[PDB]
Amino acid sequence: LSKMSSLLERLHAKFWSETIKLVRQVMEKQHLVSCLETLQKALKVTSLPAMTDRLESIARQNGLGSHLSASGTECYITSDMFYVEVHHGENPVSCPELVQQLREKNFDEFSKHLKGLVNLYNLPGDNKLKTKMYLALQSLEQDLSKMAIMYWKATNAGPLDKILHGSVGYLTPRSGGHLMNLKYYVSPSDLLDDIILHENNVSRSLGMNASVTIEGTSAVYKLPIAPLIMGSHPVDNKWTPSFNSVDLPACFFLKFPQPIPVSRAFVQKLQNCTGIPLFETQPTYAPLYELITQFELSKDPDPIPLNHNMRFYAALPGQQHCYFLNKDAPLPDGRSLQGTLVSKITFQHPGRVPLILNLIRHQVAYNTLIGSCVKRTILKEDSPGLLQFEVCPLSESRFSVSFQHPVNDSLVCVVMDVQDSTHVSCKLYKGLSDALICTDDFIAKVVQRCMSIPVTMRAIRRKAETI
Amino acid sequence: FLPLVHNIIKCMDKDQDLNALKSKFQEMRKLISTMPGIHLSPEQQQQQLQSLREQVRTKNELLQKYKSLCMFE
Amino acid sequence: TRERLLSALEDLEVLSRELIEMLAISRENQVLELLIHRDGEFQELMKLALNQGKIHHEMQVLEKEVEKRDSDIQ
Repeated sequence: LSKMSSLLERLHAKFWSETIKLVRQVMEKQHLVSCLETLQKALKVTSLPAMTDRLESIARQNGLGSHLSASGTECYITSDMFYVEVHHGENPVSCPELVQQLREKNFDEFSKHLKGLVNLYNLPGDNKLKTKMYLALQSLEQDLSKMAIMYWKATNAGPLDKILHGSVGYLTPRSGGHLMNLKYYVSPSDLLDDIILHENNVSRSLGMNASVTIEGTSAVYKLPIAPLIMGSHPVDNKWTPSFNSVDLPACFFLKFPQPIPVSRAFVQKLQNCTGIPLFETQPTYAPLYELITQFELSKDPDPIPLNHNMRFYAALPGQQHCYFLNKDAPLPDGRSLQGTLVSKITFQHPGRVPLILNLIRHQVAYNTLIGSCVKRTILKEDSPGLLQFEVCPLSESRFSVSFQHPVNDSLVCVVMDVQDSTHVSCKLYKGLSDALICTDDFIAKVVQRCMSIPVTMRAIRRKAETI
Repeated sequence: FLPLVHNIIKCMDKDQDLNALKSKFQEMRKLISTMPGIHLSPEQQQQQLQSLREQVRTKNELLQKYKSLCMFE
Repeated sequence: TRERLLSALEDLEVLSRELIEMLAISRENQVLELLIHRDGEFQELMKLALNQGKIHHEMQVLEKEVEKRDSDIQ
């Protein structure tokens, strides 16, 4: 509405050379102009000075020292990184990705890449220890590359065994802003989109990743600057004793983009595996049912909460399922399956990563199996069908679903126990006056091929109805 | 017009009236090029075109029916 | 176009002078977008005048046969 007022003021003032003379007189004797330039940067006419201004503005937001030597060749200079486009060493590698964003109008991703390179050095070091700290980092990616090389030497199978059931995970080595990431899981539901071929040209977001890198920590730790792996077993990896090494105030961290709901016993077996406490302070433990529901409701964004009230609805082509998670179920230990959320993992030497990632894989498999019942679909108060299902845990990595007999009147319980990342065993409990329903091996194969409770229930219902 | 903003702010950062001279030059091109401007509006210009299409086509079948009629026995 | 282009091209000129003066006094933000809002529309309007330029050639040729036809029937 200020346009009319501006027009009126302009009309009042419209009733120049004098302004130029006054400015010249001032000239002869801050951030606002930069803000105007960076606001005009988005629509800049494509030309070499325009891209120079765009890059200098990008450096201004990123804090990089904006220094230019020519119109086409520019240098990014900071404490310890130096990149030229047409420190403590030369350019790492002329990766084609950064050229790919630079040659096109993809400067936002270029800015994020620059921020990532800067964030690689968010360390509190004194520019010498920091230097050494990044040198150690190299040693770590060499060690994980050797781990992957050894596992490739173990068997010449596909990357599926590399990701799902194997030491550490699939490698994407660091290049530019993308850190070195490790693939450990893909769900069968996520595997098939709308049958996806898993050739070497796999995307980075196809599933979930597990990055490993260094952040400063409050404690001082002994870390190897030199590569730790020099000798390789035929099929194993052995880590040589450290100390070169020195007490560097940092730690190696494995970063997860999103938190995973993990049980308490997983936490203590994690400190059993590693020894470094995950949480600085004791957090509040809650049953992981609400945690998993909030986690896997985020895979399908919606600003409006569903108001599920622990009564979850599932839509199938022939069946409609009403689910009751039945939280706070009475376990033999006297408590429920308490759980928390994990986002960061701490470790000391590269010999800890395989067991940690195996336990993470097992927990993710169990969580996905439990959360397959979790759906946003609503088919409310439908009188036909609407089978009632109740989930009740029994022990760690164990649970059971109890439901009415599909044909008879007694109850029937099916108990699931997860053995490994892709190993799940199944048992059946039925009354004395009943008929044959299914076999345990069939249920185990269905779980191993789909990893979803509603699909398993559908298969059992169909096989029992066919009899 | 954005390049005008770019080079005037570059000149202000480094060090004129030629910018306003070429802006008035853009004005004289737009005054020359507003003869071909949409004076009669978008709907009328397009409709006029279809009206002339109807006129021309009707002239065509009347003339061809006059030439094609066979009065003689 | 005719009326809108002059209305816009005279807007651009008047607005630009004020911005220079505003820069000059220092050595608002609602008007900086307002220039950009006017900036993003005359470039669309610039090709509108060019599009009708090819249009002008089309209208004149049609009359040619209209007049000769009129003489032919007269």
